[PDB]
Amino acid sequence: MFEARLVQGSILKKVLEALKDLINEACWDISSSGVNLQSMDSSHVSLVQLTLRSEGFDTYRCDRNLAMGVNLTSMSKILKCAGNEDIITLRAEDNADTLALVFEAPNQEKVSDYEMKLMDLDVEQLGIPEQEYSCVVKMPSGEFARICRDLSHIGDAVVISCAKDGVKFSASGELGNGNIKLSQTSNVDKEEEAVTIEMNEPVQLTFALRYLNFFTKATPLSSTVTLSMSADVPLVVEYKIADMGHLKYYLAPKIEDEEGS
Amino acid sequence: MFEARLVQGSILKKVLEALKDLINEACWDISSSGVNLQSMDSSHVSLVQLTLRSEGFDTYRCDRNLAMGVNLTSMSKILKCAGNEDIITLRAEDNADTLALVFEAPNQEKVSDYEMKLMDLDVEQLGIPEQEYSCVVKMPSGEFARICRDLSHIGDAVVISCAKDGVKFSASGELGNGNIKLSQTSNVDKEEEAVTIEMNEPVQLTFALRYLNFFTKATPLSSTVTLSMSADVPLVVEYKIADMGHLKYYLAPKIEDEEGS
Amino acid sequence: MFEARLVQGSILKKVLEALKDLINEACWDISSSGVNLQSMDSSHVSLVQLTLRSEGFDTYRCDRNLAMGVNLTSMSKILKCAGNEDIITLRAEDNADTLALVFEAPNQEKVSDYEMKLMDLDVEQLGIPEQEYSCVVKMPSGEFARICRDLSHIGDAVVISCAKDGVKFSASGELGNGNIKLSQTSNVDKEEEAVTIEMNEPVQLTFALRYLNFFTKATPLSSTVTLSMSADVPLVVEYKIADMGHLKYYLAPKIEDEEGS
Amino acid sequence: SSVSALKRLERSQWTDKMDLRFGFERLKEPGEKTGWLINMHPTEILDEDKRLGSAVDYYFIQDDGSRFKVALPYKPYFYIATRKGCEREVSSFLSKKFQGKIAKVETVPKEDLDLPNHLVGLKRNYIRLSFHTVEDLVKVRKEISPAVKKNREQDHASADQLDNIVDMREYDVPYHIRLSIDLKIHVAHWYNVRYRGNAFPVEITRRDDLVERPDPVVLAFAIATTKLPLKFPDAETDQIMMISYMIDGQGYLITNREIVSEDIEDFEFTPKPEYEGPFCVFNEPDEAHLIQRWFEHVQETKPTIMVTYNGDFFDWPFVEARAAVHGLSMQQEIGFQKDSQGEYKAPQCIHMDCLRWVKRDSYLPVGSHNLKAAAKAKLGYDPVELDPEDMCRMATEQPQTLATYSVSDAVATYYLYMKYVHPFIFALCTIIPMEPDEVLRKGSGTLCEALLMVQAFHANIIFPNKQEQEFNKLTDDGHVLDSETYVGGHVEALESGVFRSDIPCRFRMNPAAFDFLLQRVEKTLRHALEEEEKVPVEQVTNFEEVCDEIKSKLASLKDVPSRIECPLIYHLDVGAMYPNIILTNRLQPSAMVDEATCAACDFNKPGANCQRKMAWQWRGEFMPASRSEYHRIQHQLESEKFPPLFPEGPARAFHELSREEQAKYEKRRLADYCRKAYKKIHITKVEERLTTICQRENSFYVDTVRAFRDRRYEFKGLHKVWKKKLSAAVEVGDAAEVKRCKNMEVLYDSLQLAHKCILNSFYGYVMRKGARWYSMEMAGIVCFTGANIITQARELIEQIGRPLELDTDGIWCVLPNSFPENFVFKTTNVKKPKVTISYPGAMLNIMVKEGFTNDQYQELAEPSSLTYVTRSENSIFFEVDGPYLAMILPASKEEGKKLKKRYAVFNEDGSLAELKGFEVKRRGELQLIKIFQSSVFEAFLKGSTLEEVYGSVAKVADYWLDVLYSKAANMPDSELFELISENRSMSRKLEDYGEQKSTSISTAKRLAEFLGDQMVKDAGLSCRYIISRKPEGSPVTERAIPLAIFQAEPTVRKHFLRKWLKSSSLQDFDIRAILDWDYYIERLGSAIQKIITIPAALQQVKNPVPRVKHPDWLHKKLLEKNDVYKQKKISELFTLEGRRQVTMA
DNA sequence: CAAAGTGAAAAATCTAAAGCATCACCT
DNA sequence: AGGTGATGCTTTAGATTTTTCAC
Ligand code: SF4
Repeated sequence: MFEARLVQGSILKKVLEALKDLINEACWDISSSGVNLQSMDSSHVSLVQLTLRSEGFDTYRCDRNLAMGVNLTSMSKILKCAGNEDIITLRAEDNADTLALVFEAPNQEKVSDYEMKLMDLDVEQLGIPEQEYSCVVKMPSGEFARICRDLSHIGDAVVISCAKDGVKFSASGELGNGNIKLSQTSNVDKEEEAVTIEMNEPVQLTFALRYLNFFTKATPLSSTVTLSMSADVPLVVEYKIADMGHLKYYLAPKIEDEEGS
Repeated sequence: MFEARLVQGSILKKVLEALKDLINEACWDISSSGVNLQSMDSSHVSLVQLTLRSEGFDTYRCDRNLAMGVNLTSMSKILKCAGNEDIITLRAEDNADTLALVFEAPNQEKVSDYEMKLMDLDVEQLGIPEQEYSCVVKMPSGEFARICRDLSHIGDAVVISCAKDGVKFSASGELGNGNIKLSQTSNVDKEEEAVTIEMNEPVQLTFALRYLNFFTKATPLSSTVTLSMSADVPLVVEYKIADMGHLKYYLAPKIEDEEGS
Repeated sequence: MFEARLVQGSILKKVLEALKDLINEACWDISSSGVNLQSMDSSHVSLVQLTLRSEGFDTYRCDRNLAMGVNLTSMSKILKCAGNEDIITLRAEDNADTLALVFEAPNQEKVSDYEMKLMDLDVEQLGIPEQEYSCVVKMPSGEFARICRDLSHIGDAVVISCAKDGVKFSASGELGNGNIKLSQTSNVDKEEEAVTIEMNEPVQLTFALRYLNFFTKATPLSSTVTLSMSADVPLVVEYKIADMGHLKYYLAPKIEDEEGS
Repeated sequence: SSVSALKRLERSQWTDKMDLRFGFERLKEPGEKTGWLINMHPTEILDEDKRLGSAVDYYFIQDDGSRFKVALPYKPYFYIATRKGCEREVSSFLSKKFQGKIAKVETVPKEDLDLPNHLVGLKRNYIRLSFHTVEDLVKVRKEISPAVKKNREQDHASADQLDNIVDMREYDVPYHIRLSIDLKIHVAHWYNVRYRGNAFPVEITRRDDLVERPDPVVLAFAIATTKLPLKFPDAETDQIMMISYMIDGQGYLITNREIVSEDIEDFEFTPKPEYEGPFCVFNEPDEAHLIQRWFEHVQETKPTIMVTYNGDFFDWPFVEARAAVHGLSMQQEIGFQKDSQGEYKAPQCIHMDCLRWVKRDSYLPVGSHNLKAAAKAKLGYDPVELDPEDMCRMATEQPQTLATYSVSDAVATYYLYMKYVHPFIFALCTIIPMEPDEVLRKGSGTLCEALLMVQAFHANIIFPNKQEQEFNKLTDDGHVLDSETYVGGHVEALESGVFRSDIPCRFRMNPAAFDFLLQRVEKTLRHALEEEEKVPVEQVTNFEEVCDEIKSKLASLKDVPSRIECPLIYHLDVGAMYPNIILTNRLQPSAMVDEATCAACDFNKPGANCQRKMAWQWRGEFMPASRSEYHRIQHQLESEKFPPLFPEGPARAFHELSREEQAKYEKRRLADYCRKAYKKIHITKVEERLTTICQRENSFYVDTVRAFRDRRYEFKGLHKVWKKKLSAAVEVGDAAEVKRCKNMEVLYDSLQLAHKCILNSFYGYVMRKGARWYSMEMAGIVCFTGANIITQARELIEQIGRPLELDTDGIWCVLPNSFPENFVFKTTNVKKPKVTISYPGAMLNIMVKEGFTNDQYQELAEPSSLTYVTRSENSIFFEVDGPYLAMILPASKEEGKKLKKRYAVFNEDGSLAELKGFEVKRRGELQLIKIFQSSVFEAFLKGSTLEEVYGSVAKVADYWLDVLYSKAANMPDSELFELISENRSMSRKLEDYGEQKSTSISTAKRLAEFLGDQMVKDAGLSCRYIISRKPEGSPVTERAIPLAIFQAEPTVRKHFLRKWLKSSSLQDFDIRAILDWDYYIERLGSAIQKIITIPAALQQVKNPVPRVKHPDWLHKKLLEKNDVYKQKKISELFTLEGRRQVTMA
């Protein structure tokens, strides 16, 4: 009876499509409060999170909590069936050895039911470090993805830096080096294109880039991103999903040798 | 002294490209009824049928009952040279060495001719059994082709049923099972989108999913698709290309071998 | 030092995307008038002559006419960050050690800086002969690239047959042969799709297709390209944009193999 | 000049006093003495005319051991041919320019082989320049080589007689060989020698009847060397322990006691009834006392044979370094000097090494070439071993271990040499006139070359010039060729998996083929009798009985063709199939004739009983460049200059460059031009060409190998006869008769093993450049004939069994149980009372003679009348080795293609008969995969049902994969180190390759960061490394962590691994935690899939083990064949209309 | 100045040739 | 909300090159 009704079709299939190259197996605690994602990555260097609570759903029936597991590539290939306009529902049972998925067309004649033989998992869960975040970059994630993929062609790693003058996205490569600068929006009337960085302290820290590119594969679900960060903490590249839920990606800092020779 | 010109060059483009991945050497024949294609796969499974009306051509000058067996890969490569909205004519002779195709555009300037060399082979020809088939559906073309494309990876074997409820296609593999269910349409005026069924006896059969996948590339040939089948009977899916002619297709089903009891 | 900056970010972006694969190394010999890009091609047959004048810029300041040069691959990699109307800005010094590439947004928010290690070359200055051309055609770009791609998969040696009416291309392929017909256009309103021909003498030259496919990568430069040639001389392809300059494409004619006689 | 003359003279005198120090007296008194040669060597001895006279020396002994020698001088020479009418003046000018070098100039015509009007009776006339010394020969050949090179250059392009000379020859083959064939001297045989004054040359005659021969003095010294851990073992660092050595059955030992703790006494090593070696202990207080005591012991020995394996890389530089530390002069003491190519030739002694025969010419497994493995192969019992890492402390704790080890190793070395290698040296001294060291070192292809010289001078034909490789090969369209070869080894395995003969399998036969056998059963048996043993049917008594038995058994197979019955693993082997086919068709290298030159012969009658329509296919791997663009690029090259190869020289121009760098320029420029121009630089096509062959030439290769095969058969027959005589004399027990009969049987065994080696050497001569008779069709046409034979077998057994492997000269196969395999025919003939006949070989022989009876066999019966008697011969004899118990066939990873030439077999007792082609016999690379191969080959033989056999193989695989999946925590790390020690050699320096990326170059870079550039200063480094996993987003070639980092102390070692790892967070650095399983897991997975998983999946076994996955192409077909929803043919559901064929428009 | 290699494995890495998911007009 | 093609983002099969074995 682990029921969930929801109007949209593109968002769930694309957020599960967002994990196609970073997670092959995860955990889905189907609870009365909702469903949640939390795991190591494949290389165990990052944290992923997707939150999806009950009041987003149209109807959402779930008496107990069950943490199921499925190959992401498998159901991702399965979830390329119905259109983006399709209205989706998923349920499970007490002996939910297989998932029970229905795609129903908007004109209500083309209805498809799907099942997947599942498998269990045992991956340790850790608490997310919750604290005050010094810098946040509330800038449209399409441009962020474009620029990070563009510098990925020349650079291999990135240097994040949000100081009092602005944000510096430095990236040294074997062929050449480059840096990205952005300041506050002042003449933009719309706030969806605006960037608003609350300012607490200047920072110079190093992170990975290809994992950041993998995180920026998931832009078209949101107009903008919050890049929440502090000193010597993993980055919080948060995408707003919808009123349905949200998601968090945590990329670990690169520990460069600060000591001299 | 054979001439055959048709205004809708695009429909010829798509019909000649959508016969690729099952046959390399077609059996094209020219007669008083028009030009007709009947070709069977190299892996001794399935048959395709194409017919064209004599009046389907704007001019159709059939001087003799000539059949030509020519290759198909280079035929489609020289075919795709044509633009989308360009008029096509086909020329052949009572005695020659090379098929002649001339491509002409509506701006009467982008005009091209081609010379395709003729080859010789010996091929088998199979009879067409016509009998009362159990069920005939009138399915939209894009929806059925979308079903063929999406159900392609749930497995490699699809079972298909017909009932008073409608038509159902169920396929499964090592990963899971998926079935699509279609009801009947009465509340829509556009019969191309609408689906209508007939029935004589219960149908519970199965067919090669992979060959239907490689065949289903003929989606926009007809705006709808009609099918016809029975038990241990040829699958007759057919794509009526207006008054030009129609495409048809024949498939080898699966039969359940008896076991000991 | 050297400084220049222009608002149209698309122009040099597509220029570099055109010149990126055909030539690996070229010399950037800036002068008071501007820079001239001629490159001793690795093919050693298809010569290129690019001219660049200074009136098109918004700023143009330099101290010494350096005869410097860099690889086009790295230039393409660093201007792949550029978009369409982003303001392109470049800085340099009197010595050749590290360039500065600055991209400035049209909405005055996005900025960037990029740095590249330079290199020192030794290329003898090739001559650029100027003459009268017996046949010139102002060819619209799109369908010329279309017919290049048309005969690309079909043949490996295109003949040119420029006549009083127009120009004819034919070939001898393994699958067959064909021809495309060209003529003057008189009644067309849009001159970018109009084609006009200068003639003094019909010129027959056989040419490699996909080399011209490398040259036709400059299609977004303009809707219409200038194609000129004469007898017993390498052909010249002329691309023209704004009042920027001109690109000359000097491709030697491969003669018929005379060993058979 | 004169300084060089006196240098050569004093070198000669030094070598002479050195030689007479060790016996081998200067025989200068008149008289005739019996003689038995052992070795040869060139030298210089002053003549009667004051000239520095080059010579050679022959070393003879007798039954008593009379060690003497005789000097043989002869004028060095070579032949030159010019154009017609340019020989007299050439002789005159060569006489008047080479005075002081040429003794005399003589015109010696020699018979050409590659010439139009082939052997019509025309003999080309050469000029022969008799020189004085080989050094004058070297300087004259260096003076003439670019002259004749430019002469043939204008000959290709199109006065002085220096231009008229257009050939130099026998320049690669040195003076030893042509003097050896000039005087017909065949080595190591009983010869009569007579000296009759210095005015006359010493005369040597072959004595033929005395096949009895003595044993020369042997030395088998057994080395041992303490090596410090993490160091190359060398004489400068450490010190010797002892030495033990064997002489003709009686051995000794000399032991240095300064590091040896205890004195020692006499040992005996008799593991076999016919094996016995007694010793004696000499103990030396000093290492100097060691080396001297050994050296005066070999002084009194008068030594001729001194053999230990791999001497020329680990013993003789070792011992001379030992003498150099103590200042002892080796050249005066013995004379052991470094060769020009890295050996130590002995001018008074003979030093062999079995690694030049056990690894190459023993046709044993390559990776089992070690002496323990050689003993376990031939003696059958492996001696005691030691680990060189820890044998220094092993020596210091107890010396008796090394004493017993060394004496056992030495006596086993003597037994291996005596039972096999003295047969080899006698074998190759039979007719090949070579000294044994270059017999072992130089290849069997060069041995065939030597036979070609031998029978060529018996033919008195000229030696063809050894050709040079020419680049820019142009086809009919003048099209640039990249690399040329044949259609290749037609090697295919149809099925794969386990095949044990006792474990039953499935057969599905055809009774029609059985009836097809039935009408010709009697013809098969008759052809078997009169053509194998040349025995007529009328002598056979019970022909009808075995005929009826064959009918009964073949009908008992025929009645039910589809059965489950025990397999009969029979190998359709045809050894020496190549020269058999050359015998059938009389295939000569210059009878290789095109039709335009076949018409140049005089035998082109319409009754074409001399032209064989032989067909073959030519593989073409070629550059897409045309003639025209080649002309443009060559004109662009010659238009301007080039960077100078000369350091700071003039500008480099095309017209005076040499050939190879111009070829490099051409291949680079055309390569990248077509890489950007034509999408491919290597295009593969297999054309067809037709070219006949002539038949009426001297046929020296053909009739030579025919004589050799007849000698093979009669030597084997006398081998059985005299081994039966030897056994009967063993039950008799008379000492003289048994000892001469062992002499005779080792003689015959020597000859047959010799000619087995040479038949294994015939085919390989032609695909190697710089030979006499390089071919492009000979091996091609013979492998096409063999391809036709093995294909016809593949359809034939495809009717009557299952063909396992189609391997060139042998077809592994399987038969049903009741198949006729071998029958004994009792006869009334006294000489052969019973004749044993193998049926399947007989029926294949009648098949191949029905298809392949060459009726063009024409022999020169009367050379005076040029009579060519045409006849028909059969020789295509096959054989089947003893029924094999087991047969394993591995497959490959990819779709539809399996392994080639890789398999293994087992005898009825399960002995390691044959195993080849695997990494387990490949040196270097990874060793843990080699040891799983060894374990699974041991575990193959158990079981009686194939399911349980696969289960046992699965159990041993589960063991050795749970070894590594448990991370080996409860087991030590040293054997783990040697298992994961991946070593890749530096063929060049680190800075030579530079921008090239590989795991070896990355390892060298890590060494450069670790210990500076001194560790990577040169090439040849044994760079040991492993693979790391913690680094992420990095190529597999990168992070090639070396094992050399482990010498660093833990702070510096850790700091370097942080530097290479780019991660300073880690604090514990165990070697198990720095591994990268992914390369190890993929290596073991590829190995397991090749060895067990894929063939068992092909053999309808559901899995080998659930711990391995499969490529999914086979997964689809297995899961569809495990369900009843099969595929359906059109015809049963769909009616037909008829077959229609399209015509031309 | 010297030197008996070349097909076959096998992988690393470098490619191009497609397969297929979004957009430049238009009621 | 679909119809013509661009335009790019994966994917997969060759291509190429270097040691390193067997024959
Ligand atoms: S095959 Fe006959 S005709 Fe031809 S070259 Fe040989 S002997 Fe002469």
